[PDB]
Amino acid sequence: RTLQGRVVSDKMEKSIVVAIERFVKHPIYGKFIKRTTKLHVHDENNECGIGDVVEIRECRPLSKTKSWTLVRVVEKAVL
Amino acid sequence: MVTIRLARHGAKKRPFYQVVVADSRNARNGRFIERVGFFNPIASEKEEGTRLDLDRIAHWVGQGATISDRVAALIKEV
Amino acid sequence: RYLGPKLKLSRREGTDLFLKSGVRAIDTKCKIEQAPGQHGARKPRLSDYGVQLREKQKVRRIYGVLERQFRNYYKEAARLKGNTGENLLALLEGRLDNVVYRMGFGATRAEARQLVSHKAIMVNGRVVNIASYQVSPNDVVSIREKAKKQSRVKAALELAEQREKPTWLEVDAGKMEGTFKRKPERSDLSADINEHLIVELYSK
Amino acid sequence: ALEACPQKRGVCTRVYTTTPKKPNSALRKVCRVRLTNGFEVTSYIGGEGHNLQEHSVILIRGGRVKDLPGVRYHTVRGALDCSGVKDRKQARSKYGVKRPK
RNA sequence: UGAAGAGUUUGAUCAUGGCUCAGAUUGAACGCUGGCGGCAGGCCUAACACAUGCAAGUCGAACGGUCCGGAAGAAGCUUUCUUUUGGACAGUGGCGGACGGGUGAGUAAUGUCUGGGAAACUGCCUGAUGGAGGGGGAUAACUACUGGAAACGGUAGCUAAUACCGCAUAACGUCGCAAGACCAAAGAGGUUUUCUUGCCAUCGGAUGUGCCCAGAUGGGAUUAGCUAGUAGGUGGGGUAACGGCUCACCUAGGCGACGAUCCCUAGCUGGUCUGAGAGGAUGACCAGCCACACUGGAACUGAGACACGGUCCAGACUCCUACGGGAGGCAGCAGUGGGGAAUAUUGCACAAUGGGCGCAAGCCUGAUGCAGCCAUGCCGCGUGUAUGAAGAAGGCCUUCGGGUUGUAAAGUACUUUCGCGGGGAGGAAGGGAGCGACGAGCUCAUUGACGUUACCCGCGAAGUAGCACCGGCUAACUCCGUGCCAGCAGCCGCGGUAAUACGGAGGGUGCAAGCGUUAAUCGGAAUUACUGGGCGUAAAGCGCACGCAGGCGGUUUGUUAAGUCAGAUGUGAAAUCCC
Repeated sequence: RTLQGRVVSDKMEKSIVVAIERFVKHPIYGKFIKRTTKLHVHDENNECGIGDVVEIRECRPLSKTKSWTLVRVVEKAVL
Repeated sequence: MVTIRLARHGAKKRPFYQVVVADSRNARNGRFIERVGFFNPIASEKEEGTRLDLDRIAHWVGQGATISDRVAALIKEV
Repeated sequence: RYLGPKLKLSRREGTDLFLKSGVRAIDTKCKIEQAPGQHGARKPRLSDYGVQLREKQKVRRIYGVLERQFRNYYKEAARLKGNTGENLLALLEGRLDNVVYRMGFGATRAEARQLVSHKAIMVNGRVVNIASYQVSPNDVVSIREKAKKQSRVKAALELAEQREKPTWLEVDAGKMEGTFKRKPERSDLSADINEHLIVELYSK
Repeated sequence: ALEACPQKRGVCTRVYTTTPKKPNSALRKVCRVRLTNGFEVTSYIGGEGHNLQEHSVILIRGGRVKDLPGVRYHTVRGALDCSGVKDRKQARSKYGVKRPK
C-alpha cells in the first residue's frame, strides 16, 4: 500500500516518522473528518529529512514498529 | 474428509434428501459445499425420483470426495 | 365467528337478516319487530356514529365474519381502483363459504362455512376447506363425490331445483356443480346495506 | 418491585389503621411490609375484613390508594397467610374467595 | 403504494411540560371461573445444597488363563479325565476419552463483527514418486513369597510383538561456501507366488486452525495527565512462528480532550420484536464463535484438551471409618429439597436417520425417536352447536304498556366429542440369507411404531359451567336499601331522600376459560428535532475585547490525484432483514 505523508521528525537513525493524513465522512453525520497517523518508515540512506513529503509502501517488517519503507520523495520541503 | 451424503430436508410428512458434497465434520443439515442433486424416498412430489447430475459428482469423485453407502446406491443408479 | 343467537341480531339491526328460517313466519322479526333485551320496546335515540356503526354491523352480520378480516377486506377493496363500496361487496361476495350459499349447497352462510370446513366442497377439482377462500371467475364449485350421498346436501340441492340463481352465477342441480361467472355489482346485490354509511364509519 | 417483578413477598411489621384524605373519612386497613427486596413500604388491605397479624407475611401486588397518600401497593388476598374474604359473593376474582357450593 | 391518538394543570382560553391509556413479546405465575381435540411449549427466582440410576467402549485375523456353550475320545456303566471349538468376562497389548451434550458466571477485548496479509501447522482421508537389507536390547501377563482391615503394595524368577535402539541403500531433504558435505524406515492376514490391511521418506490436494493488520463495537470525567521496560536501537534467550514476549547494554522516548488511564455494566454476533423510514429494544428457541464444570491456581502427555467421568497443590463441605486412613461433588439427563407468585414423567424404546470402532459379522449410542403430567400458548367446538310453538311456565329487563333469554327455559339429533372393539402408517429400508470373488449390482425374507401413537373402519351415551363489569374513557339498566353514612375511584369525580360510579336484586355487556387483572419491552415525543426544533417577554446566547487550534474563504494556470466518482474482479460468513 502506498501512503503519502510528511516527515515530522528525523531524530532517529535510518528511521523517519511520516505523518499521513486522510479525509473520511462521519458514519452518522456524514461530514468530512480529519484524521492522521504516524508511521515509522525505513530510510537506510538517511536521504529523507524533516519537511519532506514522501511516499510510503508496505514492506517486510524491519521491526515491531517499522513495517514500511521510503519509496520516493514527492517534493523538497514544507515544514 | 470431504464426503458426499444426503441432506434431509425432513419435515412432518415431507422426506427429501439432498445428495451434497460436504466435509464429514459439518452437521448432517449444516453448511454444505455444493449440491449435486436430490432424492425422494417416496417419489411423490415429482415423477423425477432423483437427479444425480453425473458430470457434477464425477468431478468430486477423484478430488477426494467419498460417497456414503446409501448415497452410493442412489448415485450408482444415475 | 359470533356463534350464537342469530335470530336476535336481525331485530337489533332493524332489518330482517337471512340467517336460517327467515322464510317461515317463525322469524322473531315477523312476530315482534324490535331489538333484544328489555330496552327493545323503548324509543331508541340513534346518533350519527350510531347509524354508521349499526350499518356496517348488519353488513358483517349477514356474511357472519369477524371484525378483523371484515376490516382487512375493507382496506384492500379501498386500495384497488374503482368505487370502494362496489369493490367491498365484491370481495365479501367472493368468499367460498358465501358462494356455496348463493349456489344453494347450504341453507345459509353458517351451514356453508361448515360444509367447506368439512372438506365437503371442492373448487376446480382440488378440495378447499377454507371459508375465507377468495373465489375468482370461471372457477367451478361443486360438491364432493363422496359428499354427494349425504342427505343434508341431497335435500338442499333438491330444493334448489326450479329456484333461480344470481346473474353472476350458474349452477347445475343435476351435476350438483356451479360456476362463478363474474364479480357481482351493487346492482345485482339487493342487500339492506348502504355502502356509503359503512365507509364513513371507518373514516372517523 | 425493584427487580421489576410482578409480585413480591414480605413480612408485616404492624397492622394499623389509617384515615383517608380531605375529601374522605374512614378507617382504611393498612400494614407496613418488609419485602424481600429490602424495602419497608405500606400496603392497603382490600376487603371488609382480614386476618393479618404481626407475622402475617403477605405477597404485594402494587397499587396506589388515592385516599391514603403513600400506600402505592395493594395486598394480594388468597395467597400465604392472607385468608381470602369470607362470604364474598361478588369480587371473588379479587381478594381470593372460592365459589361456594 | 408509505404517516387518522386520546385523558389530566383554567372559572374559561392558548402555549409549555410531565405523567397516563388500548399494541406486540416474555424458558411464568397468583386470584376466581373447566369439556374436549391438534400442534407447540415448561424453575426468567439460590452456579443453593443434593438421595438414587444413567451420561464410552470396542477388538481373540495381538497373547496366555477363568467363566458360559457345543462336538469328538480313553470306559461295559459311573467317577475321573483328554482333544477340538464358539462367545465373552478378568489380565496383557491396540485405539478412543480434547467429538457430542450442558451452562453463561466471567469478559470491552482484533473477544466478536467485516475485509485483507503472512514470519505457520494440519492425525485419519485423497493424488503422485521412491523404499522396506542385516542385528541387538527391555518391561508385564504368568510363577513363588511377604505386608495390610481395606485401597493397595514390596521382593524374587520366566517371557513375545505393527513396543525401543545401533548400521546400510537416498528417490530426496538439510547445512557452509557457493554453487560442497551429511541423514530414513515394524508386519500381519489370506480365495498365499497373487492380492488384501498396515508401515518409512518426500511433494501436492482436501479440510480444520495458530498468528498479524485497516475499520466498526455500551454508560460516566463529580476518572485526566499518565508511563520505566515504559517507548525505540543492537545482541542474545525463547517458541511451530513475529514480537521487550524475556534478559544484558545503549538511547530516552512513547501515549493523551480524534479523551489514554480508572470505574460501572453486559457473553458476542447473526438475528428477535417494533417502526413508513431512520431508529429503538432485545439477542430466549435454532445456527457460528467465545468462556466455564466443588472454589482458586498450575503443569504434563498430545494433531488438537492446560483437558466433566486425567493428574498435581491450596481451601471448604458431605459421607465411610476397628479414626490408622479413605470415597466424592447433577451450571450432564430425569428427579428431590430449599427458595419462590411459579414451571412436569426418578416413564418406554432403538427398528429409522445420524455418530464412534471393526474387513466384515457385529457391538455401543435416554444423540434421538415417542409416551405421560400442566389448557402455558396457538388452530377446528368453555359455559354450546343446529333444530324449534304468533310463543300457555322460569330466569333477565321494564317508561309496568311491554319486551328479552326464545334446544322451552322439556325434548331430540348433531361438529361429533369422550369410551369400547378391530386394523394399524411412515412422511426410510437394511442388518441376515440366495446369485455374483461373503466386492459392485441384482433378488428375497423377517421385523411396526419407539418393545402399538396417528389415521381408517365399527359401536356408541348428550354427556359440566362461571367469572369480570354496566358514571365518563369502556360496549352494558332501574328498582330497593343506605344516606358525606357506609363506601367507590387510573384521571376528571360521585354520595347530604329520585346517586345508573355504595350493598343487594331483575336485566344487560365482555370473555366464550378466555376474558379481565398484575408485571415486563417498543413507538406516539418534531419533548435533543441528521430527516423534525428553538434562545426580546414563555426554559435558553456567553458582560466586553482580543486571540490559538479548528471551521469557512476571492481569482487564474499546471502537475500529482490522496479524498471523491466510475468499470471489472475477489469476498461478501452462513443465517436474516427485503421480495
